[PDB]
This record gives sequence, structure tokens and C-alpha cells, in this order.
Amino acid sequence: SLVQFETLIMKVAKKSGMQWYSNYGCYCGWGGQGRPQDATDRCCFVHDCCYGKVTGCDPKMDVYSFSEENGDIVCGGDDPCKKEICECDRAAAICFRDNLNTYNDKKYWAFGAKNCPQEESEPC
Repeated sequence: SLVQFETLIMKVAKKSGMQWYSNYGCYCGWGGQGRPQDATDRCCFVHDCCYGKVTGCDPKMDVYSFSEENGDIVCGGDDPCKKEICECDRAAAICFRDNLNTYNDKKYWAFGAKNCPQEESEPC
């Protein structure tokens, strides 16, 4: 579920997803259009694509299970569809953490639709 995604971001990236990634660039936030603007934005682009390929369950409301071992987030459970949702969130959390070096809210927060033309929308 989205609440779990927020939890993974805080656990892995040690940042609030709501405060730092809810309206950044063209893809960080609900939906998206245009080109991913930077590393962080592409992390979100990939996450949107990941959710878009999940079939059989709901990435927004379904709850998945995970544990922490060998210094990582391990997605588990007996439901393969829910594990897939967890993997999407896990990958995005790690991506945000690994690209904090270039995070730039001053340039990319509330970027604007004009800057994210539908004609430049990169396909998954």
C-alpha cells in the first residue's frame, strides 16, 4: 500500500516521501508526463511504470509483507502479486537513496506542466 511505500522510503532513504518526493520534476507525484528530468525523477518514472505492469492486485491499497535481513529489505508473503508491488516500492526507495547526491528541490519542485509536454512523454 502507499502507506507502506512511504515507510520504505523513510527506512531506506531516511527521508519523508510526502515532503521530498510528492511533487518533484515530471514524475514524482501522482501520474506524470514529459521527460524524466533527473535521476530522482527517473526513479519515480520507473516506479510509475512498475505499478502500471502489476496485474492481479492493487498497488495502492493492497498490503504486502517484508522483513529486514542481511542489511536489506526482503519482500515476502505467499502472494506473488503482492510481492511484486513490494519489489516496485523497494526498488524506488533504494533509487531515491542512491541519488540523493543530485536531488535538487529548488529547481524541480512544482516543475510545471508546460515543462512536461505530453508529446515528450517517454514510454515505459
